[PDB]
Amino acid sequence: AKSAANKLDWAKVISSLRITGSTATQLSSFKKRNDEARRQLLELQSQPTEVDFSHYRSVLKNTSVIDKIESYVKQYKPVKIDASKQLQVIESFEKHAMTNAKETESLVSKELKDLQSTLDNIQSARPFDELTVDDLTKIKPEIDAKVEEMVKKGKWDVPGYKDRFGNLNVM
Amino acid sequence: DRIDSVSQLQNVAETTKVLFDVSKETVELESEAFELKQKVELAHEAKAVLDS
Amino acid sequence: RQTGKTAVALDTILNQKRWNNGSDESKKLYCVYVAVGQKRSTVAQLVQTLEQHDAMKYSIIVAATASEAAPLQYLAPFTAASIGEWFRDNGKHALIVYDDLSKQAVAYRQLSLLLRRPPGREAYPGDVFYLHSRLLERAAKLSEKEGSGSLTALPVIETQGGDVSAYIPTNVISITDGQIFLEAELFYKGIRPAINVGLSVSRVGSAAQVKALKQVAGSLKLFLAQYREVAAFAQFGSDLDASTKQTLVRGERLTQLLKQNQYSPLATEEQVPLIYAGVNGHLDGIELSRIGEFESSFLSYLKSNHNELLTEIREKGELSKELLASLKSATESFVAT
Amino acid sequence: AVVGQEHYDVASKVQETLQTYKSLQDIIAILGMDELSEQDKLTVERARKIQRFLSQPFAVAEVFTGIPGKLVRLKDTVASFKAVLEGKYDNIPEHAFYMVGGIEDVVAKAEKLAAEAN
Ligand SMILES: Nc1ncnc2c1ncn2[C@@H]1O[C@H](COP(=O)(O)OP(=O)(O)O)[C@@H](O)[C@H]1O
Ligand SMILES: [Mg+2]
Repeated sequence: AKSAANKLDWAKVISSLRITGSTATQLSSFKKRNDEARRQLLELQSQPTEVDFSHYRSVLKNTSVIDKIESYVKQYKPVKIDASKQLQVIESFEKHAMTNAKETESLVSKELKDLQSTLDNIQSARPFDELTVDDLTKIKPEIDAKVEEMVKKGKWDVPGYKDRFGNLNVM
Repeated sequence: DRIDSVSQLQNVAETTKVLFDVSKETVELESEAFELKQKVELAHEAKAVLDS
Repeated sequence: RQTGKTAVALDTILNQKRWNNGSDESKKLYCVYVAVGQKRSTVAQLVQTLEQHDAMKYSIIVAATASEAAPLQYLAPFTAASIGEWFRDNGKHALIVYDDLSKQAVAYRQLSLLLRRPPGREAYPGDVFYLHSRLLERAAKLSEKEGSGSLTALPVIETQGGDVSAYIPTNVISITDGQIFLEAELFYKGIRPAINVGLSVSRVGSAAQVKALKQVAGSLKLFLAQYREVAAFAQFGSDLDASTKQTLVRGERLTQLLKQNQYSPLATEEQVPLIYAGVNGHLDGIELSRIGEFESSFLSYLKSNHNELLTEIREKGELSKELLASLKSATESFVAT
Repeated sequence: AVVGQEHYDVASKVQETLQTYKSLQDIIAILGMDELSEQDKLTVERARKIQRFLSQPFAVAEVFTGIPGKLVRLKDTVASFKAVLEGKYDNIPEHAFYMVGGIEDVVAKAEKLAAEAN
């Protein structure tokens, strides 16, 4: 029954080459591993937790104490009940995780839809040799703002302009 | 390349749902193991004392 | 001396608790220890150690103390052989470890040298070879007509300064169906079983081995030949090329893997994944010293949601192609982490 | 089980270094330290340091050593040899480990040799 849970956990781990740099996710992984290892060790080493009064008592002849310890064990059979205390704080962690997951997937879905729209537009709406400069100015007023700002400043240089564009300078 | 990178968030939430659930679930389900530990220790002490 | 002879005898002794606690008598293997020449304190250590690891119930201790008369030391292995023959003739399988037996040899030398019998070589009597051979030959695998019982012998020889080429050592080696050599050289070199793969040879390689461990992928079969090659081109030999570097790395990682802590019998269902990992994913180990913890982590990995593979290789015995693919996938997943 | 898995590991690594040293003695005499790689050279130097450190003055042998005897506690010596095995005292000359007790005595002798003698 446990195979599916850790199978999907390590499937997420195999997906986790990209979220590297996490602090306690791997720490929580070794915590789960240590706890389940202690589980199986205690369950394997646990001999039948009862005195075999039929034989393991009959071998002792002058006990005078087997009855006392057996009565003590029988009186202490309900050693303690399970601690099912966590019913809201764990729910709080889950509601935070649900909120994060839903906002994440909304962001992802809208981003992929946007980027297929982007590639579809770029495929057949790319005026490499016929783009209008007036169209470029109208699309983005930021380049206009930059141009007037640098014109009124007097610094006619445009830093990083000979890096990719040649000069063919006769000088 | 950004498209290829974002392709991998498509189904991470669905798996990490059960991941985050069962993580805390299994971490807190060791309460019965903790309750069994004291009973096992008592049994070990009983067997050792009658062996004595 | 003190190179792990009685130690490996003890791990062989203790590993049988996995099957002796069951019900299949055909897999139960009752144990008979021969403490001839050992001191009483060592025998007490032995019996308490067997008591702790739920092993005294199926083991038999025949103690011939050094303080006890030399005829008792001479006779105790024979009587323990008869005890094991009782199990062998009744359809049961018995493992008798003739631990020491060099103390029995010297005790019989004493017997002859005060019985007025003239000695042979290095004052040993004539029939130390006949004695050892007659005692050991009682250990055999009976046929189905005789009940299909078996009696397994694990004799010991205490060599003097690693002198394998001595009368008693080579004599007993000529009797036993192979020998297990341990020297202090590998013991201090790190090999904890101190298994000298060179002079340790078994007379039945393919047979008397788990099917999952014998050949399955082929490399597990010429494992011994690969170890001999690694010894033949060890660090003393010139590192020829990338192939030679890979072979040297493979050998070093493999001898790193073989080290096993005392009183830790590691079952075949867990041995097979480790031996397989010594052929694929072995070379990229992060430092040789870390393979010790890597082995424990790989066992833990095989325990978690891979116990299906462990029980499959434990029960079926053979490894299928899909099983090999699953083991390869698990090894790759672990080495990735 | 009896030792504690820490002193046991220290002893095991000491045996490792000493066994490697003895195995390489033959080619050390024939060829020398240069032929060994950096790991083998470091191992040989460390093993020489441990073997020198094994020397301990005895109170019943002061007339022979000329140095007062030292009684090193088990925890002291296991900690000292653990520190040596990690290479924390590789720069210290091997002669500083000669006729000393704990690692503090090793440091003291190294300082005396480096300052008063040199
Ligand atoms: N895994 C191991 N295998 C072999 N020897 C070990 C192991 N772990 C520790 N030892 C040490 O090696 C020694 C083995 O020597 P032993 O088998 O007693 O030979 P002998 O009985 O001839 O003295 C033991 O004293 C033990 O302290
Ligand atoms: Mg022994």
